[PDB]
Amino acid sequence: VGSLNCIVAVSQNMGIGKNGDLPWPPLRNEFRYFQRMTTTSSVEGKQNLVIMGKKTWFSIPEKNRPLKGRINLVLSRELKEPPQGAHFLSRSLDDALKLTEQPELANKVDMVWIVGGSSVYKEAMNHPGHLKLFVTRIMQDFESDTFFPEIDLEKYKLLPEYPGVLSDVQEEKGIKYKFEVYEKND
Ligand SMILES: NC(=O)C1=CN([C@@H]2O[C@H](COP(=O)(O)OP(=O)(O)OC[C@H]3O[C@@H](n4cnc5c(N)ncnc54)[C@H](OP(=O)(O)O)[C@@H]3O)[C@@H](O)[C@H]2O)C=CC1
Ligand SMILES: Nc1nc(=O)c2nc(CNc3ccc(C(=O)N[C@@H](CCC(=O)O)C(=O)O)cc3)cnc2[nH]1
Repeated sequence: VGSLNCIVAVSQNMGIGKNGDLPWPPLRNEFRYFQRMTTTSSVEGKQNLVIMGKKTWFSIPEKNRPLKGRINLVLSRELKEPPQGAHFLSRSLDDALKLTEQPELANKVDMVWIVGGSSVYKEAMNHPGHLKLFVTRIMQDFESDTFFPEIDLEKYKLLPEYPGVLSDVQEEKGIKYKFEVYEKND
């Protein structure tokens, strides 16, 4: 795997979760952006892979699991087999990426997307080589119990724009937010 993508939405106080759900009310177009970015592949015969922690898996509504049109891989040190509805299970991020080149998946995966939680983001963001971070900045404070790790500008550049990503401030349900893309190459 020559590149990884992370995607996250974060409040001004760096919050990503509260009580097993999001800290803010549902933002429909923001969710549609997460869906569009994690699902879209123009490579015939392949699908994207989403990698997530166990708590993040159980935070997805049951009727929406597995995330449609994507190969769903959960990370856990405890489980014997993937949680019901998931496609694959790995004991670490390293193992997950290695699984993509075994026969079952060799001819099958396009882009890899890391979708949380905190521990999964931290490790991915230090992983060697090319990595993009798609960060939605929710422009308000929200009470939270789960937080996004700091972005090290020694390694990451904020890109001025990005094809297919809106540049202007967005608003839904009276809450302002903006889409950012960060990149590192080494
Ligand atoms: N705003 C946003 O963009 C997002 C928000 N969320 C929110 O964040 C919260 C969930 O995140 P969080 O609490 O961080 O939990 P995680 O999703 O990271 O899940 C924790 C569990 O996942 C497993 N796990 C995590 N990392 C690894 C690893 N490297 N190797 C093996 N297993 C691993 C472990 O399971 P085990 O104990 O079985 O070993 C661990 O106990 C929820 O509130 C959710 O709604 C989540 C993602 C993004
Ligand atoms: N940018 C961004 N926003 C998020 O809300 C977000 N959430 C998570 C973790 N939580 C979740 C919770 C629910 C679904 C979910 O049901 N997604 C469906 C439907 C999206 C929709 O309702 O339109 C999907 O098909 O992707 C995904 C991730 C990870 N990265 C994110 N990244």
